[PDB]
Amino acid sequence: RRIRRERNKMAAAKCRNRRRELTDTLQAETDQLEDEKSALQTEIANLLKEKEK
Amino acid sequence: WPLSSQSGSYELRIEVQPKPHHRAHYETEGSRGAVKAPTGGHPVVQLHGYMENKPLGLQIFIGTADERILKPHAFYQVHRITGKTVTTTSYEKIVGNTKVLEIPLEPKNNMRATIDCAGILKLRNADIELRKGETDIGRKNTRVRLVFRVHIPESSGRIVSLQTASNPIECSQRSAHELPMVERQDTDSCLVYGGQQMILTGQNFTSESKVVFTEKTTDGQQIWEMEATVDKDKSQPNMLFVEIPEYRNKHIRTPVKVNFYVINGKRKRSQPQHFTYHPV
Amino acid sequence: RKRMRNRIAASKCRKRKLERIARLEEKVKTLKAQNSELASTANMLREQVAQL
DNA sequence: AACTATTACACATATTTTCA
DNA sequence: TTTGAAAATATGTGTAATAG
Repeated sequence: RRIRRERNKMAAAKCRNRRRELTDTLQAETDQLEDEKSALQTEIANLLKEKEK
Repeated sequence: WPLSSQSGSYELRIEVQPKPHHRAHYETEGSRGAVKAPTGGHPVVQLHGYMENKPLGLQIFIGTADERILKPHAFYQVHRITGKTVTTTSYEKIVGNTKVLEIPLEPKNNMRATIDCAGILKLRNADIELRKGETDIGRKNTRVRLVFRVHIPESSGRIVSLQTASNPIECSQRSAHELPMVERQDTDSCLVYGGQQMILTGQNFTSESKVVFTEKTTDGQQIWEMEATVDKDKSQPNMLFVEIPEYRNKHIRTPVKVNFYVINGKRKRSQPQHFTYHPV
Repeated sequence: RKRMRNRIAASKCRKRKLERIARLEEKVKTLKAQNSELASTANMLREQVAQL
């Protein structure tokens, strides 16, 4: 019954990997959205330059 | 403003970049001299195409680096450095939850400005991570870029606003010694087959240095990982000789964008470098 | 023995781990929202320039 | 019972901040 | 000032007790 440790080992590892992958994904998502947001912003500024001839 | 801007319809360019490292200082410390250039001189930025005769205000502030969108860096602030043997440039300090310096741009000098009153302060991580709104952790986050802007008022009363940022800069004493870092790559692309030598020039390259290649989706997911074989037989001091690896799907019909980085141990990796494979 | 100080660290480290995720979600809502609106303002100007 | 997920603890490592 | 590091934190890993 030392296996108990071998498993709880993974048990803990599992949960930990879970909370990481989750947060990494989120970090990914926000980072991308900021990508998208700036693109709009630069566009919008390009149209305002275009507009006011 | 975290609002985007460009090199302009004229042009604000950095004639002399900063040194790759610059151990910044804390509030609990004696201030360090302002950022310098690799030549021992100082960083230099000027405005090309300014056929007018009135001094403007070039402003600088410490921006973010890494592979994100330029944003004022929350864990670092510009610092007005004390003085030089010759009062080089005067300064003006202001805010907006982040400090900003304004050195006058003289026509007399060709709209060129020698930056030598620009130091960098480091804030306690826990101190920042406190304010609500911040989502970035400072741990391991120690890179920066000097951001410079200019607002050109026109005869039409318009304001053509320009901005530029230097090359990344490491501020972490330890990191500057531990983390490797590419500053020049021999090639930016090649075709699917690979098998070509790319000369990578940077700092902190050892014999533990491995070069990894990655493929990621807009989804932010790693799709591919391939290690390249760097000639570790013999080489120069700080520069790796990389043999570009073959791409997974050699049958592509449109150019793919990939990344590669240098790594010396689990937690000692370079920032993501850019590279692209072309179809055949 | 110095363990008294660590129990305090971890507690904070964990607490902070969580707050991070929470703060990220709120930020996604915010961004998705902002971007939607901006996406519109884009189209809006688009037509306009296309009629000038 | 028997097993996995969770949370706090001590100790090992990694980075940051304070001092000399 | 500038440099190098000890001193102080912050975060990862293996356990143990415990809820589910």
